[PDB]
Amino acid sequence: EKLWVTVYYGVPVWKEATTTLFCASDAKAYDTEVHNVWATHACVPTDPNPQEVVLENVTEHFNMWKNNMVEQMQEDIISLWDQSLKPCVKLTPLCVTLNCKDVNAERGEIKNCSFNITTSIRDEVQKEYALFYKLDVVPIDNNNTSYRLISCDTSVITQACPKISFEPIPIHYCAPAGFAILKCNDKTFNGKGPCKNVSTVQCTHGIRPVVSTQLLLNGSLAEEEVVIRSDNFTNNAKTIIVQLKESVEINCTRPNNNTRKSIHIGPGRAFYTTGEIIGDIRQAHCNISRAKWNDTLKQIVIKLREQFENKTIVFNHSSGGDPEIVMHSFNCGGEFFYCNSTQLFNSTWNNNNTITLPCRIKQIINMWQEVGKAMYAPPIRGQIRCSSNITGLLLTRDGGINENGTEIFRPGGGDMRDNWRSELYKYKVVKIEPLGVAPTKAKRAVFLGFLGAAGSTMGAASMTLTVQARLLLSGIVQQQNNLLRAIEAQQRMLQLTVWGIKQLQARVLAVERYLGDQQLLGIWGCSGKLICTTAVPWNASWSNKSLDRIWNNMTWMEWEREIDNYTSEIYTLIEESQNQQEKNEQELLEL
Amino acid sequence: TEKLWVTVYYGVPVWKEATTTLFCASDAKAYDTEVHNVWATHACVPTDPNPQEVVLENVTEHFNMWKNNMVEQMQEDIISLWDQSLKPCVKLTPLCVTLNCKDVNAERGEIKNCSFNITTSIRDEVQKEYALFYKLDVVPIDNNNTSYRLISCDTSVITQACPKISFEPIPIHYCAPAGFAILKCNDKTFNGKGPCKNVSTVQCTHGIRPVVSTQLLLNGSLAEEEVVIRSDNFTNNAKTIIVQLKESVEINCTRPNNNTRKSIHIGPGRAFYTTGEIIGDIRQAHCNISRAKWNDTLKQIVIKLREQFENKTIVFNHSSGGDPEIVMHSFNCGGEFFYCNSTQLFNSTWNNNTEGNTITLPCRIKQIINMWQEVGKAMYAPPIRGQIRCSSNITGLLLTRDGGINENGTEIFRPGGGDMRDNWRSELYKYKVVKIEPLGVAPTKAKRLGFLGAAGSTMGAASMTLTVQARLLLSGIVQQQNNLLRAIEAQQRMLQLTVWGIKQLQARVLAVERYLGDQQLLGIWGCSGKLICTTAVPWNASWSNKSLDRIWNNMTWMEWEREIDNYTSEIYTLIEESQNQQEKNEQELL
Amino acid sequence: TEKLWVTVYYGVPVWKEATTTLFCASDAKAYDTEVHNVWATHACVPTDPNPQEVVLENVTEHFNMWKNNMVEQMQEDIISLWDQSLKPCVKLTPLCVTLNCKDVNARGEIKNCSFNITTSIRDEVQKEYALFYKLDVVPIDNNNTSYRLISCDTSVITQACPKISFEPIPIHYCAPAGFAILKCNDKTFNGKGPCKNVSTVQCTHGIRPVVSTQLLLNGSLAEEEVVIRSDNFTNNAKTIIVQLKESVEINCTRPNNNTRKSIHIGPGRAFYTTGEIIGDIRQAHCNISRAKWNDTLKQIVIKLREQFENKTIVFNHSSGGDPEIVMHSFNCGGEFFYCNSTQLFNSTWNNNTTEGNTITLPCRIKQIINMWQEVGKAMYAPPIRGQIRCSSNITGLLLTRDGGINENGTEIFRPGGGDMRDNWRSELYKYKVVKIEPLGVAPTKAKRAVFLGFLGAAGSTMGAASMTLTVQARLLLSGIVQQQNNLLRAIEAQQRMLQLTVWGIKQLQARVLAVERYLGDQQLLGIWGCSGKLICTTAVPWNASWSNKSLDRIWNNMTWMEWEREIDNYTSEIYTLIEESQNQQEKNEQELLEL
Ligand SMILES: *[C@@H]1O[C@H](CO)[C@@H](O[C@@H]2O[C@H](CO)[C@@H](O[C@@H]3O[C@H](CO[C@H]4O[C@H](CO)[C@@H](O)[C@H](O[C@H]5O[C@H](CO)[C@@H](O)[C@H](O)[C@@H]5O)[C@@H]4O)[C@@H](O)[C@H](O[C@H]4O[C@H](CO)[C@@H](O)[C@H](O)[C@@H]4O[C@H]4O[C@H](CO)[C@@H](O)[C@H](O)[C@@H]4O)[C@@H]3O)[C@H](O)[C@H]2NC(C)=O)[C@H](O)[C@H]1NC(C)=O
Ligand SMILES: *[C@@H]1O[C@H](CO)[C@@H](O[C@@H]2O[C@H](CO)[C@@H](O[C@@H]3O[C@H](CO[C@H]4O[C@H](CO)[C@@H](O)[C@H](O[C@H]5O[C@H](CO)[C@@H](O)[C@H](O)[C@@H]5O)[C@@H]4O)[C@@H](O)[C@H](O[C@H]4O[C@H](CO)[C@@H](O)[C@H](O)[C@@H]4O[C@H]4O[C@H](CO)[C@@H](O)[C@H](O)[C@@H]4O)[C@@H]3O)[C@H](O)[C@H]2NC(C)=O)[C@H](O)[C@H]1NC(C)=O
Ligand SMILES: *[C@@H]1O[C@H](CO)[C@@H](O[C@@H]2O[C@H](CO)[C@@H](O[C@@H]3O[C@H](CO)[C@@H](O)[C@H](O[C@H]4O[C@H](CO)[C@@H](O)[C@H](O)[C@@H]4O)[C@@H]3O)[C@H](O)[C@H]2NC(C)=O)[C@H](O)[C@H]1NC(C)=O
Ligand SMILES: *[C@@H]1O[C@H](CO)[C@@H](O[C@@H]2O[C@H](CO)[C@@H](O[C@@H]3O[C@H](CO)[C@@H](O)[C@H](O)[C@@H]3O)[C@H](O)[C@H]2NC(C)=O)[C@H](O)[C@H]1NC(C)=O
Ligand SMILES: *[C@@H]1O[C@H](CO)[C@@H](O)[C@H](O)[C@H]1NC(C)=O
Repeated sequence: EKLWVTVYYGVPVWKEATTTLFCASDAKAYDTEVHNVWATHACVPTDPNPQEVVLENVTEHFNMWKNNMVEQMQEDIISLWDQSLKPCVKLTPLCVTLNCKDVNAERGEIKNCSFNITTSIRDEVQKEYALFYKLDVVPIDNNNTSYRLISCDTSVITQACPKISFEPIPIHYCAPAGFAILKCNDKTFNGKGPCKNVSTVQCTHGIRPVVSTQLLLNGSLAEEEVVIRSDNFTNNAKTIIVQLKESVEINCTRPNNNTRKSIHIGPGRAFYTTGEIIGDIRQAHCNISRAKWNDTLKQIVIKLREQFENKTIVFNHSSGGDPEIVMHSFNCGGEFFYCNSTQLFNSTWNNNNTITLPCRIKQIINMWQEVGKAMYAPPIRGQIRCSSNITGLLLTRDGGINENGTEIFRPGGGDMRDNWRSELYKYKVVKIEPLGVAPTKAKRAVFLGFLGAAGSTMGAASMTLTVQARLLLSGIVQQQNNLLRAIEAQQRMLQLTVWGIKQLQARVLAVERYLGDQQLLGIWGCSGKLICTTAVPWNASWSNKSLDRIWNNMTWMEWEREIDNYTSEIYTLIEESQNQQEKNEQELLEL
Repeated sequence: TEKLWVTVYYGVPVWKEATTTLFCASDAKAYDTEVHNVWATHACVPTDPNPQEVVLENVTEHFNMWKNNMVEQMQEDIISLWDQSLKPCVKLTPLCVTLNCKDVNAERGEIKNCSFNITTSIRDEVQKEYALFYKLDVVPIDNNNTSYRLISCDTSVITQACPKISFEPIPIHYCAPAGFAILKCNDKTFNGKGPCKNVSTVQCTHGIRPVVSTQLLLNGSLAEEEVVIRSDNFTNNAKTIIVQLKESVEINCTRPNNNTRKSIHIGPGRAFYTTGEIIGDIRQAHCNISRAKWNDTLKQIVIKLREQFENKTIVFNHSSGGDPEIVMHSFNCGGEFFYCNSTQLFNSTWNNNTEGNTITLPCRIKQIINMWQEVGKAMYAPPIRGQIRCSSNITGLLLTRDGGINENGTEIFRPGGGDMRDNWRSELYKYKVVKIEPLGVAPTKAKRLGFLGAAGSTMGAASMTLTVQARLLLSGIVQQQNNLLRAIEAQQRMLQLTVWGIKQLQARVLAVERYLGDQQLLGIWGCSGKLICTTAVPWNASWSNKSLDRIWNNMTWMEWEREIDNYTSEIYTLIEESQNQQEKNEQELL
Repeated sequence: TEKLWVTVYYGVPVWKEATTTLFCASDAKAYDTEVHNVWATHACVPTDPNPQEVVLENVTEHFNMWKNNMVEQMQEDIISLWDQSLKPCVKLTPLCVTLNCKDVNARGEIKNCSFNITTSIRDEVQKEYALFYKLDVVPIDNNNTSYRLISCDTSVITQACPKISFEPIPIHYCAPAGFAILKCNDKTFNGKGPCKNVSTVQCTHGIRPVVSTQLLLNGSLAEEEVVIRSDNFTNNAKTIIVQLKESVEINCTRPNNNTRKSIHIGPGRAFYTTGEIIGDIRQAHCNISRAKWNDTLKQIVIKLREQFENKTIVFNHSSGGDPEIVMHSFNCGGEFFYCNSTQLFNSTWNNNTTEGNTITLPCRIKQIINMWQEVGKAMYAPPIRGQIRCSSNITGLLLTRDGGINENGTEIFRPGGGDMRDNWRSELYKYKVVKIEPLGVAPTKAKRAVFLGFLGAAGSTMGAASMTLTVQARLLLSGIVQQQNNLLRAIEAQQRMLQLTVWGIKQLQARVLAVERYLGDQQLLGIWGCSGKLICTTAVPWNASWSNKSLDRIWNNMTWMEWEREIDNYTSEIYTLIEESQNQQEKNEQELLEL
């Protein structure tokens, strides 16, 4: 009596579950045949216009220190770095200990090395030219006698092939199908709480995979009041991600003209060393307009003193250790950079223009968690400049307690992983099922978004939304990205690239759960009607979920998304009752 | 009308041989966070919940099961899965090095040092090492030139084994992609090819424990209540017959000495592991076995020898020389290989009238193996610190009939060695892959309980039971199929390994196209469920002319397509055109 | 007669030109399976013998020769097939060392050599007995008796795995379901023209995936006279080709007995060179009768006249360079040939404006070949012991223009070589690929026994083409398992080494592009609501602004291929505006259903 069971195929309630993302690009504005080691010649053309609807009443917590998109792309970029390294040739025989003298200049930085090597198998020997500097050469047995690479005693070094470019491209991570992506718009979300002003979106936004440490550049601005985030403070063994509103923009350059000379080793082997030099050489200085840097720190200390009992807070430079960890390591214009940040944190303040960062460049790049493999870049000819907006910092607080009640800050840096978190804090993946379970007691203006929040009604419009979200679940051209008819004719690409793993992965996923819904409904009730009541039977013998309809007319689908996790037996027993009700009727017309 | 009103039928135990590829199935019992230190398996990534299967006991039927398709798939899979491990593993780059080998205190021919005089790959320095070595690993000249070198150097390259990985088996379960079935013969008293009397079916296999075994069958499965040997060609002396055992035979083996481990640096990412040093006692590894049980057991087996095949005399000569592997008994346990001179087992001779202490065997260890069908593949193992004690159940013996003259001695059964192919044949001896076409056609005379159910009777309603079979296919949540809940999540992050999931996605993508491939005919015929889909076609008796009785109760439906469903294919087209010329007349004229 | 509802159609046999991944077919694997080594170079699925090819001699649209699709896509295929077989083979790396060579005497083509070789660990051989041809060495100096490998600047070091042979297998390309291959039963129109008699074909006829220079082997024939294929600025300067009307054939010789000596190199590697020669050597030579050459070559003049009025002709020899297209290039016997055509084109024809009836060819062979489109990696070819006799048919040649004015009333046709692309671009000329858009839109009709195949109603009778739609479904885009799953489950699963060849990854790509289409078309049929039927009518008045045509022109004699280009402009309109009008009655339908 009263049936108490309906599937309600039109219900927008989610499951907090990871999946595999879907990759995308926007190379339709560029189409450069140089392949841009991230972009790898144009993933898929982006959408012309994405859509969002604010979902005002949902207030879900998002621990951004538990987001799987952090770790999932963490393997992806390394693998993208791993793949595009692989075909290009490696410096295996070039590991010989070498003599090396400095250049005529400063302070004896640049060093011209000479060395024997049997490059070819044609038995070659010659004192070959090689130009370096003191950041890649370790000395052996004395400061002045012997010289060798700081790596290749242990690691593996490889010359990346010069054709591809180190220019980060604004991409879109995007979800394949069915399951979607959430967005936190209200400000001051420190990363451990709930958030408000929440909308959803299919592809994220223009994400830029930048890699430099000790600062954050070309990231977002969040043009409001300043906010700073960290997983923890009292656990002082954590780190602080700083975010900044005011777009500080810093220009940097290489102060000299350079050429490209190659060492022709053997088959397919043309080692590109530092060719030559014309002019004088500087330390590639960076000027900041310090009055902004004098300014914006005073913004920070106000929004930090409050979090630690209006108490003394100061800045000290970081300690010793590793060049990737304490030095401002930097990459723009393709070529890498190190910069001494001591002129920025010599600043201890407690409440009442031009600059020179003597910078360095770095060629061979080790891993960040291993000792195994190391990547090498060729020198780029001529001069180069780079100017970019800088937004947000990376800071830690030292754990030792002093006898003043003050806090020493030393700048964080040394991880790939949390660098991407700053672009991901607004976002959360969620898994979508249109499935539902809700008893019926009743008779037996457009929202594009995937939520309507008024779960007190099933039926005023809460049925009508996923009707429109079913229109997502089938799409060909410009609705669904993958089933776009033009690119499928275009895509005769091999799958051995990380693309062809990730590309069809989404497509085989998209089809199967589309059929997975389709089978599981079709054996149990066809979707010709959205509400499945052929007097499908009542459940109050073991459901017993004590409620009446008018309090279901004032509720959310909150308990409704946690009835049949305790009682999924109810879901299964309607299947056999579907099986039991059909096994008597059809064979009755048979015999 | 008694005119043949054709009608489709969805749900019928239609069989055919097929050659498909399968998924794995196991438990998180011995998981312990090793899908990488385990073996090739990756701990068998998907999950077997529960062997909820139902067998069938209706009919006897010919199957000739010794000619199957699982066996050669397993030959490709495991060797590939062996390749999967060693591909990130390093390569021994100095191979045919000088190796000044000697050892102090002359048991002789024991473990020796060999003193590398090598150059590293990075620098240009020449250095000296110590390295412990068995006798079975080197090849000298003249016994005093110290010309010992690694045996498989001139064959091919030799790798190390990425020493963090173990070597135990795990009982796995081959599960077919659904829409299929797996058949098995368990009516007792049965051997090899020919018919059986049991139509018992399963969805997944039992716990195959795939150890690559030598001469004896090692903790696989025991036989039935009676010792039986499987059916082969008893002529031709080249079928290498194998007999199972009713009882189990138990043997434990152990190296008495304990050993340490060193690490020798070679080059970039090349720290090579060898035996460090030995503590005190240097006794050889032996293997003891109660001969009184062994004296008993062979008495049983020669009874089944003479009576089933030539009852006169039998001489167990040992196998003669040749292969270093086929002669001795190369046992694996503890993640460790060792060979065994089993000559102290077959010095027996048997007759009928004149018939009716725990022997120990000296075994010995080799550090190098080789591919058996190929010269191109060779492997190491890391020396395991300390001591290893592990036992084993013996489950069967591999036999070879020889001889050209017999009046002196009628039977020469030398202990047969393996091919590596037959070890699966020892365990896949009763299985067969069967595709199902659930659709089928037969006349109607009206126009317009287990997993297979009755292979003999009529279908009152048992087709409907075949539908829940046919629609579990991509449930996604329902736990019998593969449950697709942890089964999705275990692979969706790590499909990038591409050794086992490439089966699984191909298992996926085959399952869906057999779904739609069965749907497309249903979609075109407009049946779309309803399980019977009556039409109105008067069909000629050009094919079958029998009365309404015997077509309908006296005969079955597996035989039905064999007996007169012949050069048809056009019967499909006849019901195809009928519906279109119906609906066009129904819609744009009526 | 003015209800004028639109009607959905599924299976109107239309097509558009597209690009698609390919899919093999070779049922000769079931015929002969000698070894799995040519099959390692050429692994393929077996299909149904006796397919159904249906002739539709009404539609005669233009066939884009010289811009055709498949010439591109298979070209990059075969390089990867050659790359796939080469990668696990060894790389003869340290043999770039200089080679002290002496002359074997009993010309001076073949030469014995000796050099230093460092092995695996430690052994040094003084005089390795290495035997070499003339045309694989370079003098470091002219008076120097030391010689070096020619292309050893780059990766010459690859040598083939010697258990593998190199013999062509009749292969057939297939597109997956939803697609079709076309073929021109019109008798030898031109290069680039619309031809009348055409047909459908699922998978093409036998192809020998071979390579040749100024020559074509085992191709097709002309049922008519000799025909040619060309284009516009070919008449300015670009290579044209030759298709002879009937096959002439040569039988081309071997030297003698050969011996396959192995040379130890290192750990997992062993180089193979010619050990020993039994007897004295005759050069390899081909036999061909000049009378067969004489009779056909005047027909070439008849064709050069059927083009350039009746002007006379001179065949000077090809060029003064390019050692790869100055001679011939065969692969039979697992061996690469070169034959000087100097003795062949001592020809010039009559001004119409006999000794030794058979002719021999002084020929040579090289052990080392090299790719051309990129300077780089190169293959060594192993010696073949025994006898290397060979014979094949000649069916075609390739020719240049030689633009210019010298005598002002003559022309030179020095024979054309070419790239690798032309050899297929020759014999793929009848063939082109289309897709199917089986969804159809045409307005309603006012009124409320012979076999055809794939496109059997698409030729003509377009109102009557509305009958029999499902033959355009059942096997054509339905029946995914037709040759994609039917007979391949064993043998192309039986030992595919490393499980991912170039064919299977296409085949993986093949099966999904079927169902992505098939679900995706069903997706729209999901959205369109009229699903579970074949045709259906919605409730929207077709405005005459789309087509003010009289209804008899539609349902009797106007082609669906030009019907669609008339509706083409308003396609994105109807697709949107009718499903929302469907959604307009649907949002009232739940208002009728729920409320
Ligand atoms: C964070 O984001 C910021 C913001 O995007 C990045 O900073 C940008 O970095 C990009 C590249 O990294 C800069 O674009 C490059 O600028 C080069 C310098 O151009 C200036 O000088 C030239 C000559 O004096 C002027 O003509 C330029 O004026 C033009 O560009 C400006 C800026 O858009 C326009 O406003 C003007 O109207 C002009 O259109 C600039 O004043 C520039 O050389 C370079 O262009 C070459 O490279 C591109 C591909 O990169 C080629 O397609 C193109 O053909 C050029 O190639 C020629 O020159 C090179 C030079 O070596 C030769 O090698 C070639 O052979 C060929 O001759 C490109 O436009 C951009 O200016 C800069 N902007 C700012 C505000 O910083 C940061 O890099 C980024 N960092 C991180 C960590 O994310
Ligand atoms: C255009 O198309 C046509 C057809 O469409 C092509 O014609 C083909 O041309 C090739 C090349 O000539 C032929 O294949 C090769 O033939 C070689 C000659 O074989 C004959 O001589 C040898 C030596 O005396 C005999 O042994 C042969 O007889 C044996 O084989 C035939 C046929 O199988 C049987 O009937 C006999 O009973 C014998 O069994 C012939 O008389 C031949 O040497 C060569 O063969 C080997 O390679 C395969 C693996 O690839 C081995 O399995 C096989 O056993 C042979 O291997 C031996 O020889 C090699 C040589 O080095 C050694 O390395 C091995 O270790 C082993 O000792 C191959 O068969 C082909 O027959 C012919 N087909 C037709 C229909 O004419 C044109 O080539 C083609 N042209 C172009 C440009 O594409
Ligand atoms: C141009 O298209 C037309 C169709 O529009 C096409 O016509 C077909 O031509 C062939 C060849 O003349 C005909 O086929 C013959 O049919 C008879 C039976 O009626 C068979 O006996 C013949 O078989 C013999 O000859 C075959 C070789 O042609 C042998 O293979 C065979 O073993 C037998 O010896 C043969 O099949 C066919 O009937 C006509 N079709 C019609 C409609 O008339 C013509 O082929 C097309 N031309 C091009 C170049 O494709
Ligand atoms: C190929 O296409 C042609 C035309 O595209 C088809 O021929 C046409 O067939 C129709 C139907 O048979 C003919 O209409 C009838 O013609 C007869 C003869 O005059 C007449 O008596 C009838 O009253 C009716 O009008 C039509 O005339 C004819 N036209 C032409 C140009 O042939 C042909 O059937 C198609 N065949 C194949 C194999 O594709
Ligand atoms: C310039 O370099 C040369 C050669 O190394 C050296 O002898 C000389 O002292 C240098 N001079 C200056 C001004 O640095």
